[PDB]
Amino acid sequence: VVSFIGSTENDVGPSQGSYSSTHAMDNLPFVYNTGYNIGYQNANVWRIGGGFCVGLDGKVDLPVVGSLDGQSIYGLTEEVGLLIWMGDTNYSRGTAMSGNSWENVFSGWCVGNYLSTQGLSVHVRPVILKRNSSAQYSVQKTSIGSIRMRPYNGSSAGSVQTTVNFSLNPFTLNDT
Ligand SMILES: CC(=O)N[C@H]1[C@H](O[C@H]2[C@@H](O)[C@H](O)[C@@H](CO)O[C@H]2O)O[C@H](CO)[C@@H](O)[C@@H]1O
Ligand code: NI
Repeated sequence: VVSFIGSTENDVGPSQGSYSSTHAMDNLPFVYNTGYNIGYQNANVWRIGGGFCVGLDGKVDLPVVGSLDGQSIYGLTEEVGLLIWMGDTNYSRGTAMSGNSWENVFSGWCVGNYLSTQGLSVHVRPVILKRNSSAQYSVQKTSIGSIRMRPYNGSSAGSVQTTVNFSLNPFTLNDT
């Protein structure tokens, strides 16, 4: 079966992270490719065992202000939005998020007759929407959304906690 073993509120990105870019923000919107640097990752959010089957759904609560290659650009301020990925523990397995409804972000797996864990990951990349004369862009603490576990194939959470939340740590972007 399954148990919750992670934290309910989770911060994405390092407190007061500084993200600079040498590319020219020539055409907007401009994506800051900060890789997986602005993220949260935890291999052990639920413990599971004995044929248990679980995937992950994700939801972004930020307003959609556009899209980039079919993925929603979620707005933070008039100047800065975000591309968002949520999914299984590995950052590389992140699912690009669109819209504001619950979306399947990890197809899932079944644990055999052993005990193991289900984890998750969230990462984002800043997007320059509107220019700033200072060439510096600031964002304060902000709620992003949530991820929940999805028991399937008979399995069920029961009264176990299903959902965790994510907050963006404030950061500053330097247009270098
Ligand atoms: C890696 C970890 O600590 N937990 C993973 C989990 O991994 C399992 C199993 O799937 C994997 O085959 C073996 C290594 O060969 O390790 C076990 O512990 O896999 C799930 C789904 O990918 C992750 O959510 C979890 O973080
Ligand atoms: Ni380039």
